[PDB]
Amino acid sequence: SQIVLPPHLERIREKLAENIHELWVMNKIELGWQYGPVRDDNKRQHPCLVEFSKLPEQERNYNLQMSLETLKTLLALGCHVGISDEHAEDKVKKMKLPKNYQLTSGYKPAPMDLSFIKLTPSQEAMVDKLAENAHNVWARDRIR
Ligand SMILES: Nc1ncnc2c1ncn2[C@@H]1O[C@H](COP(=O)(O)OP(=O)(O)OP(=O)(O)O)[C@@H](O)[C@H]1O
Repeated sequence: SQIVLPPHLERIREKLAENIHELWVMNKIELGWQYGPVRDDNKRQHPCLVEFSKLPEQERNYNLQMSLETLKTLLALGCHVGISDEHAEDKVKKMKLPKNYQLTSGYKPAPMDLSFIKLTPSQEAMVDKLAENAHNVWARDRIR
């Protein structure tokens, strides 16, 4: 909470929050899950697969806030803020997946394919630390 976002990282915060609900629904569709009227895992139907508005707005807001907390954790571990270029921010590419893996909504099936992006071990350990901190947050939630 003591960490405050710089305004530029803050545009990127809301924009990547939209990117995060996109990634969440895309993980949901990568799981090969089914969409239905009722929110039951046992009968294997959930209407939380298509877009953010189809979700409960409070659930989407909590998704946004946990993405915000995840990037605040990224800041807390002390990552130096870096940006490639302004074009890579104004215009992001839209990879197309086949129709089978195409989302029912109008969003791009994924931001861009994992082949061209190789993530360095410096941030690989960074993600591990994110994993421990998220596990600790869930654990204190269970303790509460
Ligand atoms: N799919 C979701 N992922 C994360 N948070 C969610 C999700 N759906 C609802 N929430 C929000 O999270 C809170 C409780 O749901 P949550 O998913 O955290 O619980 P859970 O999966 O039953 O497990 P735990 O209580 O251990 O977190 C509420 O504020 C709720 O609005």
